[PDB]
Amino acid sequence: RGLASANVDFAFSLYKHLVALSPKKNIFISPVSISMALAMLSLGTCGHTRAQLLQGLGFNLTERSETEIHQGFQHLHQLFAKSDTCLEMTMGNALFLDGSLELLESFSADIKHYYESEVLAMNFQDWATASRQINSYVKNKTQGKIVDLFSGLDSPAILVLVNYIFFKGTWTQPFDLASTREENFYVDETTVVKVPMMLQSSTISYLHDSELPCQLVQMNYCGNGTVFFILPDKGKMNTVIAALSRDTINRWSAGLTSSQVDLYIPKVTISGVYDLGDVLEEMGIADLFTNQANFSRITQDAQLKSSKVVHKAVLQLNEEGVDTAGSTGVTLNLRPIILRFNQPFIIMIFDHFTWSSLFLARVMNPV
Repeated sequence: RGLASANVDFAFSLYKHLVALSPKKNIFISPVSISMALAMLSLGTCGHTRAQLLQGLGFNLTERSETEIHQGFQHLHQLFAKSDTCLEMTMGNALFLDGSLELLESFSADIKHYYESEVLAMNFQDWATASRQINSYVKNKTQGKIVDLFSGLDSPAILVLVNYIFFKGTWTQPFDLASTREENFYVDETTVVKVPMMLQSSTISYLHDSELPCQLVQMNYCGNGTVFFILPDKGKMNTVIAALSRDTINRWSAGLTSSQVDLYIPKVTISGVYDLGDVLEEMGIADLFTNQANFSRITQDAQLKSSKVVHKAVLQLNEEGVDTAGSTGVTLNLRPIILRFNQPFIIMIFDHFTWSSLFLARVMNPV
């Protein structure tokens, strides 16, 4: 139990669902961004809408109160803000509000207290300008990495909630630039591509999993960052992914041991863009999109529903470290061992202190 375990449960569930929907595509998401955005959103919900949303995010409202959930995300946000200076990290929230709406004071107080959310004015009557405005805001917070989060063709919103996350970290064990070389990467049975393959021969935290058919290594970045690189055995990608759980992570952490490893990992430049409505509904999070949605804690002068939940994430991974960003938007409307990663593999980016799932990747093609 606890926030950390719940957020991991949600992260892996979302990941599994997205992988199932796009069997041949790279997957890249920021679970913590999505969880934080929807948790903040839940502050405005009531009744069944609220109960369903919080359950979907992995929380049990018997056993834990809503206040405790929001306190959890507050401390999480606060710790990301106070990252070690060797890690450049940004993580925050914003609410864009049309002039026609007035937030109930309790809701405005809550989003400011728990999520430190900015509250910015927009003119939804001009969706072109408003969507450009929100996009610019997110682009700036992610230092240019997340662009065009919204389009002028999206259904106009009178309220938009945004979470952004960005960081640039350096490996505690970087790869030698001079040792990078082109190698074959086997996407599938009929597809082989040329990729820049990084190499280092080091004392690496390694595990050949005895319960799942996979090998993995843990690579740290400064500022308490940990990255799991997981290589499923041939033909076992789906088996490993389907099995991912909080218990799996605990087992890996306990089983990882220092070993001499010739570690080949390719440079990774990937991205993910998602309209999360359909997959969230598969996961039981649906009522908030319907004409029966209850957002009465935002306002009682109007009945709102969510129209769209969008998510974008980008990863740049190279010899020196990891540069990554993500953003989630919610719109509302009136109702030695040789280990070579030359086949599809999994990347998990965690904050070690909180065990927050910052990013998850399924890499089908690292180029």
